[PDB]
Amino acid sequence: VVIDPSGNTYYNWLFCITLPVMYNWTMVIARACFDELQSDYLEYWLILDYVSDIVYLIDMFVRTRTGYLEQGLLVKEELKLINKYKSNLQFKLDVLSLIPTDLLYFKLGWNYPEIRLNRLLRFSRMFEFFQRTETRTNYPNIFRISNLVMYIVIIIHWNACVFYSISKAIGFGNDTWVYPDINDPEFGRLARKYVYSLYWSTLTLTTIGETPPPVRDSEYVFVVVDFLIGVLIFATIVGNIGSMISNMNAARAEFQARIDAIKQYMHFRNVSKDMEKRVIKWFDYLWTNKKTVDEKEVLKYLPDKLRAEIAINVHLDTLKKVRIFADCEAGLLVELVLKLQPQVYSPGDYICKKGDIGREMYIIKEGKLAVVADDGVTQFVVLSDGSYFGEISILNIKGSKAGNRRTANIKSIGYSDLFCLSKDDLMEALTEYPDAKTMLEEKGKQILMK
Amino acid sequence: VVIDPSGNTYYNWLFCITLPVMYNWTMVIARACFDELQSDYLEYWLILDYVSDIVYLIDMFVRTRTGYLEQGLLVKEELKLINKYKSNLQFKLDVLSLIPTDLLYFKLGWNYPEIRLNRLLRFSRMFEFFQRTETRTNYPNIFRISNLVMYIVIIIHWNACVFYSISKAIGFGNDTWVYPDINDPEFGRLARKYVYSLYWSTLTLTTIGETPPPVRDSEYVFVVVDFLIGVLIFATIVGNIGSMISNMNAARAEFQARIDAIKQYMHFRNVSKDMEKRVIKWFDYLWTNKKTVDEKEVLKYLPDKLRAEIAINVHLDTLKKVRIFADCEAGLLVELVLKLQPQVYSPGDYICKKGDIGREMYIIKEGKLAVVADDGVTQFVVLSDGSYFGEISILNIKGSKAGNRRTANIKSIGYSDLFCLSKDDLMEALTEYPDAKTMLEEKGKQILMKDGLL
Amino acid sequence: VVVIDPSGNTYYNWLFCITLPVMYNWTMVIARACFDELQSDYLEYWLILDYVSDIVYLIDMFVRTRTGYLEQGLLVKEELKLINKYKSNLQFKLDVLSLIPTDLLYFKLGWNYPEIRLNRLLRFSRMFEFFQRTETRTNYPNIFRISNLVMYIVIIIHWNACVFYSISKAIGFGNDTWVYPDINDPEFGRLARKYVYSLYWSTLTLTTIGETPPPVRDSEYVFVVVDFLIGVLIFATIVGNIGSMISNMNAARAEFQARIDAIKQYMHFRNVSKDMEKRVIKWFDYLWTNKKTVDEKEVLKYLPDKLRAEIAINVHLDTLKKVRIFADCEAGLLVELVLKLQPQVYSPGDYICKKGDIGREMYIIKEGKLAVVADDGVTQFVVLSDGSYFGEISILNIKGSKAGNRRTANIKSIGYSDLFCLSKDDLMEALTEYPDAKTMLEEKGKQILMKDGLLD
Amino acid sequence: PQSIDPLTNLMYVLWLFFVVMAWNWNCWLIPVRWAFPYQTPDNIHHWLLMDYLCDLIYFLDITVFQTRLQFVRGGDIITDKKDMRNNYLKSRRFKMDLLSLLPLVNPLLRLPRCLKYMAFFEFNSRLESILSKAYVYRVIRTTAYLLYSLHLNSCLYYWASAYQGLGSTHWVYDGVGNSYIRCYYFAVKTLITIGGLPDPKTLFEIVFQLLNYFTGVFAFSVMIGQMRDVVGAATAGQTYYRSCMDSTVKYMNFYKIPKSVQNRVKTWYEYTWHSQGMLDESELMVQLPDKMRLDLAIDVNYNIVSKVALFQGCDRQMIFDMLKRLRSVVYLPNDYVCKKGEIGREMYIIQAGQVQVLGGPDGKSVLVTLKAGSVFGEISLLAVGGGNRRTANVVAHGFTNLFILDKKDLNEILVHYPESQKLLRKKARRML
Repeated sequence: VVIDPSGNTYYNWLFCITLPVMYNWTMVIARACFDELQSDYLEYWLILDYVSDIVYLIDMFVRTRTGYLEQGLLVKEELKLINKYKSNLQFKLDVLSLIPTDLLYFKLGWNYPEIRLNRLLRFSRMFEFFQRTETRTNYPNIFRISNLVMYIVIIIHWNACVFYSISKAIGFGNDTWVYPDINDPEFGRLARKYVYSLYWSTLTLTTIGETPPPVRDSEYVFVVVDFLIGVLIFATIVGNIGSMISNMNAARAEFQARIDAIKQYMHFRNVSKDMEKRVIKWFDYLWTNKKTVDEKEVLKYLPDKLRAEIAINVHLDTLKKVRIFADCEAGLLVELVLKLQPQVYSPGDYICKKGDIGREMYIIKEGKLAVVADDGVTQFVVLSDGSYFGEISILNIKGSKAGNRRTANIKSIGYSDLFCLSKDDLMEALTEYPDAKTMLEEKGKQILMK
Repeated sequence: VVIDPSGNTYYNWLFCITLPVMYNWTMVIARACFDELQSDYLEYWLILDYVSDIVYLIDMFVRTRTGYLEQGLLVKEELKLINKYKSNLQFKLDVLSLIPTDLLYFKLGWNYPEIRLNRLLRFSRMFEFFQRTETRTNYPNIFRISNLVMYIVIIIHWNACVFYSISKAIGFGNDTWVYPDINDPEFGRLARKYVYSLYWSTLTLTTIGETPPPVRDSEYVFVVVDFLIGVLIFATIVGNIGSMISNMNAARAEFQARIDAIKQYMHFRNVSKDMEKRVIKWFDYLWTNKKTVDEKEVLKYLPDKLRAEIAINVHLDTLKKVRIFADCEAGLLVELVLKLQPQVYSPGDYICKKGDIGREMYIIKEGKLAVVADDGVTQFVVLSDGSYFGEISILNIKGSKAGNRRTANIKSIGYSDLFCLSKDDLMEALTEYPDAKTMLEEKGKQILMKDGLL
Repeated sequence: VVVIDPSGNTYYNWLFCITLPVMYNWTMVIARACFDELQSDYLEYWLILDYVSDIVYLIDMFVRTRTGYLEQGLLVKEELKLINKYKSNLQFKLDVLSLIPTDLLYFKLGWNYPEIRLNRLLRFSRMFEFFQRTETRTNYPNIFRISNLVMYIVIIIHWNACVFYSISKAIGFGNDTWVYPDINDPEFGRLARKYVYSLYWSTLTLTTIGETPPPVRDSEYVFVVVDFLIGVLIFATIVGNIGSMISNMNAARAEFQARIDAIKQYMHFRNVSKDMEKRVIKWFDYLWTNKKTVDEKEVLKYLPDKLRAEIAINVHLDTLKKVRIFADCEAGLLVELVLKLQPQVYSPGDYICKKGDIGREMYIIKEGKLAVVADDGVTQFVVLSDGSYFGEISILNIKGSKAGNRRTANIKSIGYSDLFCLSKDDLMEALTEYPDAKTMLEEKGKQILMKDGLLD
Repeated sequence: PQSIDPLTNLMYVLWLFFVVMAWNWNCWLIPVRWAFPYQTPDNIHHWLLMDYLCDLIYFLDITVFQTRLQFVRGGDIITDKKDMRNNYLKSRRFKMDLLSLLPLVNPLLRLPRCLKYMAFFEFNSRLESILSKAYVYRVIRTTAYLLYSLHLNSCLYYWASAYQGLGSTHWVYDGVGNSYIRCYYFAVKTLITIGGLPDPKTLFEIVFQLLNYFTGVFAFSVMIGQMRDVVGAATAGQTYYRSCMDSTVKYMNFYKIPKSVQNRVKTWYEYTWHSQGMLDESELMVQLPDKMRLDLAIDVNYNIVSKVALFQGCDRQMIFDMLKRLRSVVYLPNDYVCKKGEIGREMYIIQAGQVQVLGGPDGKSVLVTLKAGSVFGEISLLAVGGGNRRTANVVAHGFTNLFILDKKDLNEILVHYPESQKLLRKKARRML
């Protein structure tokens, strides 16, 4: 079996191996610095560390079983997978991470968990999982702030452990700056030790202060360096949140910039107030119903195959309901679907007038149109979604008395979304289909007779 | 010999001269404000100052030997380089940097290292190096973080020296705000002096406070000004780090904006759920394998000559392997390479089915294309990278039995990267090559006769 | 009537000259209102400065009546129309309210109350105008933006210092630990100590720094909470403005590095060779080092046809007139051809054209030196310096030429070369409006070929 | 009004403000009444009355105002009462209003009433749409959130003090003063990470202070990032204009352009930025829908272009295409729109400013002055190429804005319309 890295099984294993990596990255230094934490729950640490080592071994097996892309295809040969895993630095990192340094537990005793710090060398795996999460989650900003919170909490936890270790090296309660005497019943509680160390670390690593001033020179140096790290950390939090705020509001900021630009244009051009109100209502409607993005610019990022398939899935049935395209070759229909151009109209907008040159076929997608009697107060017929007009005028039919010109005035009753196929687009598609061109000419002739 | 400013040797010298400039910018003010630092290690300071001045002299000599681009060529004339350096303000700055103010030690005394403050005027040389490192390092964010940290460290160290000097002028221990009495066994130590001054400066310049409140009017004024400066420093740090963070995920933010716009379109158009899943998986494939940026816009940034060279280096051999273009002129091949258009296909995608219009020539850059039957489960032949099909179709050959139609079904087994040469692009390139167009048509006619067609 | 042009330097100088009394009012009026000793001790100086500020305010109203505005692209010079334009503006109302003679209320209130001059603060907009005009005139926009932001925060801090001193006065000096101490103290009774300690308190609060004596009363608690909230807004404004400025300065490097990274990703993606990758990286290092990253088409795209034409003329007209075929062409045709020149940059060793390539464009050397080399490229026949040109016959498309728009020479860039290409299509498009000049160009090319013997 | 538009009705947005005020009362007073002892049995009637008023506003919102809201179906305004009611009932906003409306004396039992936040977002959107320069309000809105967080923080602190007893330690609230401004002061010193408070002693106090400071770091970061986004969005256009002008100035400085041409370019940049607020209007035009772009071009230039005698009797769509191909060009004062003897290839439509036609002996004589709305040089459009030369010098009196249509765009339009093309050729051969 070969695990697809883009599959859900790979992401599930990413989480399943991230749990021991996070457990190591926090609790190894937590037990190394807080001796009471290691001593009190030593059996639990032994079970959890053995389980984490087993999951590390299974992670190496997964990496041997993880496929990769060559020639656009997932490599499923076992020997190639082994060679690809062993060639990378990650194999060396995994081997160094699973070096049996726990044997020093028999030498240095049960109070030295820092020998397991090599397990932290699985760190990249952890990062990979979160990277995949930022590609997979439907709430990228919530996950991003959670990721930042967790990384800041991990760094604060590490600095809390460092502060406790420095206090231990100097001496508990030897001065006012260090953690106080742990022989005291209140200060000697493990919960009190860890929580006050975390409080000190959070305060110093966020430019808050509110901690006893350092007394010794090494304490002054450590406080200075850790406040510099805290300035960096606070600036990192502020920059991450500011980038998040900019990114969430980027689409709204762009739409608002377009709003302000068009408003300034109609102020500067002395555009009539009714037209101004129509433009503002049009933009508000496009934003409210999530339509303001131009379809060509959105779809241009897609490849031609996916864009063509989406265009087919949107337009193929509607274009096949057209009576001039009722019985056509599939490729011609696909090309004509690709040649469709989106148009939008406000309520009261005139798509075409009588006497206008007709060079486009309009097909209604999400609107209502009306045929008016040159006055606009009466409507002959309302054309609903899926209807079309101008299918004859795009065909160059000889002997047509009403050809090349529009015979009816088409008014947009509301906000109508149409798709237009120009005559030039039809001819460009028909140069590759001569038989379809002749059939279209004959169909238009037969329609014009009746 | 003339040093190329864009070369490796110039950058190595930039580091070699930045070291004395950083040494001056820290230790000159450190020894000026902390008198015990100057007096206790006076021989070491004199040796290091002489070394720094020697490296400054070699820096001026390097300025005389640093070529500049005139008419796109490095000027290698000695007098021209000397005159170009002398006309610049940097020559005046370097001359002012190396004024022999060390003689004034005989007047002021050994306790006045401010006379070497003019060496700080070599700062331009320092900043340039970091700018060059910002263009040279593989990790721009790591180096820019380190550069910002180093600037903040020097600013805090300078403010620490200023605080200690203000305490010296007011009087050590004269009130609670200043540095305490230096006759104390603990606070009289030079290490304690510097670490407490640095701690005070870190507290004040990082908007924390927690220093003893001022007593005198001058101390209150200096505290106001220095907390305002620290607010500016913190805002600058936050602005630089936030600009870095925005620049890191700007590509990710743009990709997510494109994905969100596509998703909004698909929810608008009621596109089928399977098609939406295919599009999302495709964009995840683009992000995972670092194929997000389109080739067209990326190649637009390059100049026409450099873009042509990139296109040649990518496509020239695989275009020359095509049998119609094998015996063709080099310029036509270059034009046709520049006409090649990138197409990427998902696994299970169809390049063309039977009955489709063949108006472009597909060349497999990477991936495997299967020739499948009508059912699509039986495979005739698999074409690897460098293979091509539809070369006859792009030639408008009279008498062809299969006119602009596909005789085979071509399926993408995996994610196939390929380049299409349309008939219109081939004709547009051939408009300047009439003999090559005639030869291409004759070769295509010969191939059609050889393969039983026509 | 004499009309001051708002875009002129005289208007900017007067903006400075009116900004000085506006700043003086905005600081010192509240300073003297809150610090009683400051008003009482320097009363003659304050009266003289207030009279000077009022005189400058009257002259500012006169300048506003004499300041023209652009209507239909013309500076209005009619005195009645300028007066009506000023009066219809709200600024006339604010200037009248700022010059209301409230200084007579001294005789009703004594010299203890300069708050009557607070209406002078309604000239504030003039101050703002000067600064924004400075932001359009200075060569250091970011340095000036930093200075303007700092000055605004210093004024707000000074105002909050005055407010804190007034609140301590209302509660009572020395009544509790939060207020300013008792003013009968020899150290804290000094006016300099009063203002400077109030400024210290205000800086600490408005920067959200703290380390001040905690409030003891509910009114003090309310004021401290509200003033730290104002400080939150101030601090967020400072950091946001500086971050926006930093992003603005780094935007050009950000987009250049993003383009470089995208190109590097493309070369790793398409497996481009290592030497070609090194050439591209060296090219972009050359671009960033020499400040040549700007695209001339993108830089000049917004400019109108006449201004882009003038710039292009000043860049290219002499060297295009030095061309033999374009020597006798009409001036308008020369303008169009110069506007159709497209910049090309070649690295050292780059071949602009080789023997046997199709010649569709004419290259004019703006900077750099090119070499006519043989097939091997080692030897050089002649070096073309800046202002030289080649390929003038190829763009003409002369019938009967043995070359037939094909290069007869190998042109190699010895160093970095900035050339400007005039394509055959662009030449013909420019010649559409000049048929006689097109015929003259064709005749010139034909005669050149006859002299060279290339025509048959 | 039998049917009310949720977008453009001022009475509706006033009612939205009323619903927002009721929601704000719930959100700001549920934690106060839960934490602080301000909900005494002596003054319980005020709390009950205002809660009843807020619930009544909620009920009138869910029943009266929301069911009369017109909506958009298929791009059509739908005011049919049954359809309006069904659209409201099917909506998630009705579900949120029902979830808030259910009751569930304890102040925390009113916590469902805080779920009517969609009214707040709708009112925010209406406020952003109504008033220009909206980011200022956004700042206030962001500040409001900060205040609310401090409010919540304040209440939490009091509960913590009430969980430990008032005055039991130095960390908890002592018990003197208003008891809300003290806890709000603690919330300000903590949630802004100012500090200076009495240090926590017990484990509960240290945990509370740690979590409070952490939330304060992130809330302060949110405030700073919001203000940074506000500043960056407010000055984005000014930054873009300054960057374009600086890029142009750098270009002219590299090529040693003299001070006269550089000053003219800077003058054009400044005048364009101050007059139309954007460097190029076609960049905005291409972003619009084609119908909107067409109707704007009609509203700007159609009467003037149809007043021209040259295009009388021509096809209306060809007129519309010429309107779409018009380009706005700003000429500096004393600039030559037409030079005597130069090729006439452009149609000039004076949108703003004045244009002087020169003539007479030795030049410098104003034959005629053309104001805005006047068209000259249209005869040059109907030329074969080189067949038209400008007869008189034509100069710009001030900064004049002209809408220009050149001969190339007219020909590109004319190949589409054979009738108008034939009519224009007929007029061209008729006038000579």
